[PDB]
Amino acid sequence: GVRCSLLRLQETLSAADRCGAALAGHQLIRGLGQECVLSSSPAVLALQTSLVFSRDFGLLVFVRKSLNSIEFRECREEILKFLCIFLEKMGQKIAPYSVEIKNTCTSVYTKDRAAKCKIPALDLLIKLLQTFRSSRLMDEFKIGELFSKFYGELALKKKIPDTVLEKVYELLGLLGEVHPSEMINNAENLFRAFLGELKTQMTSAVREPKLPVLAGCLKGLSSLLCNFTKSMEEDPQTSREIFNFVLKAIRPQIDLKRYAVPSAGLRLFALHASQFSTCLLDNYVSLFEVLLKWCAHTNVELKKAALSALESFLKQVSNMVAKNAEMHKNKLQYFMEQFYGIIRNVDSNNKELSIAIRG
Amino acid sequence: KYSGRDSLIFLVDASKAMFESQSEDELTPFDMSIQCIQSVYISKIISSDRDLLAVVFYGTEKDKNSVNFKNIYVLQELDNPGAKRILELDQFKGQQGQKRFQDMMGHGSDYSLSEVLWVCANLFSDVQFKMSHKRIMLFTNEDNPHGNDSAKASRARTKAGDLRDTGIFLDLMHLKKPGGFDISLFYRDIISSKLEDLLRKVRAKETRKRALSRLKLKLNKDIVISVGIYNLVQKALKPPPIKLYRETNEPVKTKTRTFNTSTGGLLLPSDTKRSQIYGSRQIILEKEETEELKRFDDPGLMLMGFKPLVLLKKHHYLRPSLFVYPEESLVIGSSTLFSALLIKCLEKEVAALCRYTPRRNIPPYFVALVPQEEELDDQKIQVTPPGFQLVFLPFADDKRKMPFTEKIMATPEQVGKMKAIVEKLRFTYRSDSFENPVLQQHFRNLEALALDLMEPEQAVDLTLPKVEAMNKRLGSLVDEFKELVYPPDY
Amino acid sequence: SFVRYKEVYAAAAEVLGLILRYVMERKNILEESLCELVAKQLKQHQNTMEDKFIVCLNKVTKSFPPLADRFMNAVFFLLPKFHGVLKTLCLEVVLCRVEGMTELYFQLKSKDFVQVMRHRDD
Amino acid sequence: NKAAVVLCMDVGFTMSNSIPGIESPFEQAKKVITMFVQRQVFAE
Amino acid sequence: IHWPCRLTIGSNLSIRIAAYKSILQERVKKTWTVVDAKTLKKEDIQKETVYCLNDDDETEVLKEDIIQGFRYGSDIVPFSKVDEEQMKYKSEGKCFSVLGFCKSSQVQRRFFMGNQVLKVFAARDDEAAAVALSSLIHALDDLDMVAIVRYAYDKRANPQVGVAFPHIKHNYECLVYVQLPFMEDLRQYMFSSLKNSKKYAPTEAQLNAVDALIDSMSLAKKDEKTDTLEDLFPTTKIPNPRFQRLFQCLLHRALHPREPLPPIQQHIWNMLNPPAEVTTKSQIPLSKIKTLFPLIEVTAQEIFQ
DNA sequence: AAGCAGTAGAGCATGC
DNA sequence: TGCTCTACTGCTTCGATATCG
DNA sequence: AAGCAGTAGAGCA
DNA sequence: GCATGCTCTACTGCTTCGATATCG
Repeated sequence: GVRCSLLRLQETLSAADRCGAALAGHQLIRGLGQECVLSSSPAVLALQTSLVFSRDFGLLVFVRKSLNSIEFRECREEILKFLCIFLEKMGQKIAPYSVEIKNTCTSVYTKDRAAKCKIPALDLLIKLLQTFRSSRLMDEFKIGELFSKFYGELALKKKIPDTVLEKVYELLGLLGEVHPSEMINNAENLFRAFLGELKTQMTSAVREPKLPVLAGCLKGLSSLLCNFTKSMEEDPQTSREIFNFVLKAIRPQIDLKRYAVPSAGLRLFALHASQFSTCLLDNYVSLFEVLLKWCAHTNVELKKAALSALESFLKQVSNMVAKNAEMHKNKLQYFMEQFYGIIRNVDSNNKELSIAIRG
Repeated sequence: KYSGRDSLIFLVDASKAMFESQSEDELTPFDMSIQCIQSVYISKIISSDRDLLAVVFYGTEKDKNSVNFKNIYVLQELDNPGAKRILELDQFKGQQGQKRFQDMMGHGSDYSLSEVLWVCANLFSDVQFKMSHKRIMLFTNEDNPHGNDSAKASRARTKAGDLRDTGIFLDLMHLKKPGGFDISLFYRDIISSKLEDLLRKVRAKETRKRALSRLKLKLNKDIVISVGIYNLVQKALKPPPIKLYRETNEPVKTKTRTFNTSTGGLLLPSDTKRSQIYGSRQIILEKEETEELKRFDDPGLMLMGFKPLVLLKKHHYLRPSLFVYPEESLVIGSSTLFSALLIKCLEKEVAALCRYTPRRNIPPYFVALVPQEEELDDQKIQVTPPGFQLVFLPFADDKRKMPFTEKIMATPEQVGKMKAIVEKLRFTYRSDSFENPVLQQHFRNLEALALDLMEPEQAVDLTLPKVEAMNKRLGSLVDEFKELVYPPDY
Repeated sequence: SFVRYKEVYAAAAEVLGLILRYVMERKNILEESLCELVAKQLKQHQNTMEDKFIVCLNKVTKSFPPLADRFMNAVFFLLPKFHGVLKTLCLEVVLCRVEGMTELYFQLKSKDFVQVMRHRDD
Repeated sequence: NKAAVVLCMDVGFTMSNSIPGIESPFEQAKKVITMFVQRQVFAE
Repeated sequence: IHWPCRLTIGSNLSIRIAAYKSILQERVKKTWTVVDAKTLKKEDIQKETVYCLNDDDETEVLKEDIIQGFRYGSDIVPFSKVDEEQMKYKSEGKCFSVLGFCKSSQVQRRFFMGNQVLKVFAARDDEAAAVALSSLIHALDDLDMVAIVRYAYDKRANPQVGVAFPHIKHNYECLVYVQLPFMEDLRQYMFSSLKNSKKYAPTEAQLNAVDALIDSMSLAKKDEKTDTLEDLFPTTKIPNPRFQRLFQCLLHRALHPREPLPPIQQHIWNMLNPPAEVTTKSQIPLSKIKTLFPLIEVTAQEIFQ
């Protein structure tokens, strides 16, 4: 029961016609993934933490010996989808078991060729760069090499089926966000590579829009905007360009179903709203129209992720209207009478007048 | 189906006498059958290399299978044809291979009956794929295997019908007791001779059926009909050169880059443009601009009126002509309009004219639709299926210009002599069999490299003439026709 | 045969099994005329549509035993090709007619009975 | 071979005729000679 | 440019014979060079290929230990370049010989499979070859006598079989030559029968509506009162509009160095459209077929704004 | 183009 | 004045590669 | 990528 | 009444595979 499953997972390799024993090992890994999440006691959980990692027999060395095998993918994928939950069942106490998880992520990504394997192999590394965002254990991961490799993987042939490109564009911004002690020099080119791709992907009258590449580039831009900011005091040109791109990505299309790029663009515009200083005082009417229209979208991850953008837009417009509150009389009167028009409208929504009370 | 593969089990009889020479000094049936099985594998490993093939012997001394019967022994299992498997198979040639077979498993035992077909059924069952055709080739000579028992006869004739119930078809390739067909016996229950077809004729072929495009035909602007544009001839050529490492012989996986703007570092497609140079000035565009400046339409077939089948010569063509068919998948009821239009164009001999755009961005091309009607007989000669043929057409800068200015007529004597020449050289053209020599030589070269039967067979140039036969077939009138009007005369 | 929605064909198989069971258990010469009719309708399935074949066959055989002796080779042929709940349906077919079969053990041995007996379903 | 072609063009008063309801002949003449000299530059 | 070779019936018919090409596909020779942005120069790009064996963490190799292998069943076999340079195929030079003949009209319309037409036609220089070939085609023309040819261009080209049809014109006498298929290039597969279907029998009033449609939509009228048919809309003299569109966009960007691409004119579409009289003739029976025949049944620019 | 696996936008059902 | 060699050179053609349904 | 005739600038009558 | 829990077609997309266009 305990660790005999691990040694027989090593033992289902050296035998010929590894098919039925592969299916039994697949059920074995499903059994381990059903066992170690069932634990309602931290003692056996912290026991199993060091139990699953020996240096001769275990799942990690099994992955390290499942390298030259075509059929062995529905089990390696199961281990890789399991470790995304193994770095969430506990908290931060899997800290000595982290650099080996990063090294098996890099190996299983760069050596494999199936897109059903490279996707959990990047979700795991993103979850691992998301847990240890503190100062510790961050030159213990070689972040100066991840940038070079995962930046050299976009200057070659077109083979990535764009779900991998979504994760690559997210990861190159998460690198610039956490531990920004290294890449305080190469982020000049990363903004060019974030901007030219979005220009090609959104402004071209050929070749109907690969959708999730947009969401990947927007979340990568959101993670990269911190610590390397381009506000409207040092470069109010690229900031105007970025605001024009997110302005295009918040234009309300009528018939659209898969909502991912509104949830990307609005959650980007919520955080770094202060970066766009003078390119915000003009389209305030139409911005309020599209924002208030998106407030009523009968969803669960669109209204709750756009109300943040409406809120931060209100907070950022008042602090700019207050400093020179002389010629803005029509602006303040229009906004106040819009708040009164909301509060006098007889409606039974609770989160459509708590945006007028705050205003 | 489309991804449906087909299987074949080769059942070999070695009971008492086929392992013997049958008191002959000419040809032994065991090595004959092994020759035929090896020939079938050699043909199908380059013709149809995804099907399923296996070999089973019955009646041998040993026994090995999945359920441990008696005197049933298999050698390979259901998979693709493999070079390792034919180099395992070819060890049973000659009397030396016969004695090697004897020490490997031994000939001669009490051969059973239909439970061998049960073992073939258990080979057909346990495969996780899709199966289209299930046939069993039986290599045997005995035409009455029930010389002593009726129970095994009844179980044979019952189990064969049971395998026929779930659709399995066996067909014994009959052997010969004196050399020809003389055992005129009554297998009118089991089964549903000529082995040169298993020998020779499938050295080069491939297997498929696909559609290549699914388009719409627009009559006016608003009355459209769905068609599929199939291919019929496609100019098959040799498979590509897979790259390999010299020492360890594994795939290489090369990768490409673009860089070096006198800075080192790297480059990207967003940092570059397209350009052209005309004398002095260069014009700079983008990749999307190059992509956009070739646009005229959306992909489809626009109607442009009907035409009589006289003006379009068959001298005018530019591409292998395709073949359109109607289907009731996109729009329901297009078979009615296509059958009606086909009948009317067929009786009044009128061809349609269309503008044709294949995919989402291609400049347009004028095509002409010509109908054709089906044929068949008792032998089911489906050489013509019904439907429309898409003759391509040139535009203006395809028809070139010849010097065109030479004219001298001829005297009315030579025409009858040349008529006699072509009537002496008059025969049917063909139905098939004009095979490609360079591709065929490459096929035989690749054949004799993974087997180390070294001797590279010289490819038979079937396209070549035979002038030493054609001189005598023509007759001694060459010099007569020479010195009639065109002497060399120094 | 209208094999598109779950509400129609499985229910048709179930009510047909009830009809066949009643007309067999009554003493009337009527059960041949529709027993062979649903037999032809079922034999029309097992070449191109096998999932609906095994579902309808299980539904008929759950209330009608002797419509398996004319199909018992087919379900044994179709046993090692299924992995989901359909394999449980095949075993539910084969359970009701082991009182009368002759060999049965070579057939179970060939179809890997000691590797379906040791799985983790219930 | 090495061609030396000469074009002659009229700019007479009727070349400056107005429309009879469709379009001018000057536009047609200039567009056609444009297409010819265009192709003869671009063929090099 | 010329093509002089020899047409030899049998063993000794040494006859000089010239060949010229005809209808083929057409492209423009000028390709699009790549240049770097914000410099507009060529030498600032260098493309490279690295044949790195990955398979693990990678190890890069040189371009000296690299071979060419083919596939066989389930394995890969060597004999890269030099062994096939030995065991290639040999063609002993150019050939224009005659295989046989065929009186039958079994060289039909759907089985040509070539990319050109070689209109072989004469020789020069004391034209005994020309009078011989004119007598040959004057034997071929008065019957359905096709001529099957084996032809090659140079020693490295693949050999061809093909048809040589007679061609009778006034200022020239010619013999066209088309390629033919070999029995690997051919394939044929089954298609169902449309006529004898008990599920899709049409109606004669529908068929007569189709007859009115083809009478209205027709393009050829037997004009000038001598029963010679003459059509409008000749789709064999229209210039290929694609390079003309390329030319006008090129001239636009040459003249105005900032203006974007202008959309196409109307003379191109009036060239590529059927005439007004056939649409006005066919306006009513197209409404008739639309009423009578039964119940039948975007890019990144527009998607956001 | 053919096939096939997957997940999400939505629909019924129950709660402090 | 008359003949000859050869030094590339356009005009081809297989063959390797990038894209699309 | 690789061979086949065109056409003139020296080497040789 | 807003918040959380099963569930049903079904839209997008990955993978192979054959044809086409382009360049050397």
